[PDB]
Amino acid sequence: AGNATEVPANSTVLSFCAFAVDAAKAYKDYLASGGQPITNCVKMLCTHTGTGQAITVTPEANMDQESFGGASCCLYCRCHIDHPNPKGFCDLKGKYVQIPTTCANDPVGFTLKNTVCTVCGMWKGYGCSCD
Amino acid sequence: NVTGLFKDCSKVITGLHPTQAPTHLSVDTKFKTEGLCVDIPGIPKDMTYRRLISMMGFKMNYQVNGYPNMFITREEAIRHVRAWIGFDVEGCHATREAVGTNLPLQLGFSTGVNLVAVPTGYVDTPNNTDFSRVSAKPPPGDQFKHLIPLMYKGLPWNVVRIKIVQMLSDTLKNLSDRVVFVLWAHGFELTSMKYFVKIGPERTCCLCDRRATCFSTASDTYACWHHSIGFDYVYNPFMIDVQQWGFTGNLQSNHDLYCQVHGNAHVASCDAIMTRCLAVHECFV
Ligand SMILES: COc1ccccc1C(N)=O
Ligand SMILES: [Mg+2]
Ligand SMILES: [Zn+2]
Ligand SMILES: [Zn+2]
Ligand SMILES: [Zn+2]
Ligand SMILES: [Zn+2]
Repeated sequence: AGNATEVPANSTVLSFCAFAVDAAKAYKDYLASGGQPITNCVKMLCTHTGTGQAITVTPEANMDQESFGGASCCLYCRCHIDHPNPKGFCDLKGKYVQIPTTCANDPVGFTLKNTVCTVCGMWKGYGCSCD
Repeated sequence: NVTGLFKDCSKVITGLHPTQAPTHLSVDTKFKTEGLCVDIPGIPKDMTYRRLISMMGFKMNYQVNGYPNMFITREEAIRHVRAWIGFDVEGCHATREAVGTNLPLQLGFSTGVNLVAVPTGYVDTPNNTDFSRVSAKPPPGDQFKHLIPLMYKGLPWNVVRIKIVQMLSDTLKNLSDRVVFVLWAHGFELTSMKYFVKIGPERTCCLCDRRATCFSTASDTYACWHHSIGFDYVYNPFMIDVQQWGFTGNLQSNHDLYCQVHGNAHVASCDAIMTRCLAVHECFV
């Protein structure tokens, strides 16, 4: 009974991160040790005529980005572990995340390492025009 | 190819909305096209779901610099025979709002200890994963009729894991700087370990130079077996699956070839005693 959600390629990385005290550090260390990035993400078929904002209610990928469903880009959602904010809720789940195409091979790692500018809504270092 | 790890055990007929689905596989079929997914304005998110996620199928075979391996070789286990603690879990089946996974019910150790837990599970919601009590029923067998009263004699997991850390500390403080769980068909025991084990790099105790065997969520601190009072997590444990050593039949039949003093009372601690006993006989004779 039941319906699978995962593929064998993710078993090792998700098992390792699901048991860690610091899951974020465990994933970064996993990637640094040559481990393959988490796959099976929700990549969207979109027009690529979007605003380019990082986290949105609809896919907003531009020509230099890829749109993904937010829960599939969140390490905590993928591992079914506690979210690190005090309220215990997710900031990606329920939204769409725009990842630069050059980083689309690892959308979970991209959202773990990067921050969104709270003024322009673009990723810091990848679209945020202001200083 | 798919795995049973994180299998959705809910009875909801539809898949998830692209923004709520953890994976492409779990996205509802309505949204799938050309190997990708599409957003369909007008089809809303589900804001009230409670989906039980299966913790059966963990694979602890990672190779990460600075992180020790959980599963050790037979020769490394022999060197640490003082750290051996047999471990077995009898479980119950998820029921009513979910079906397809087992939940820890009786946790037995080679120390004679049996700890009963409230049937608890990992439930995906629109905001997070809620670690909470779930409906459950004992396995339908007559050899599992002793589990029916246990469905109401369980303790919440925050209490259960404190007892495990306490029992392991009392038993191992003057014997070892580690714990080696001796298992037989480790799958479900490894699932149970998700409820009381934390892993990471090798750390030292906060009150001494001994390596850390415990972790505290309340203080974000690490401790050895001597200074673990109030600690809730077993930190960096080791383990081995005796069943994988070429044995043909079940645990009891292989145990009974070398030993006649550990009868089967059918409880989790008896299987844990038999597992450690078999490991000692096979390894040192
Ligand atoms: C400390 O080892 C023990 C001592 C007495 C009874 C059982 C055990 C054990 N670990 O299985
Ligand atoms: Mg058993
Ligand atoms: Zn999340
Ligand atoms: Zn900005
Ligand atoms: Zn200490
Ligand atoms: Zn015996």
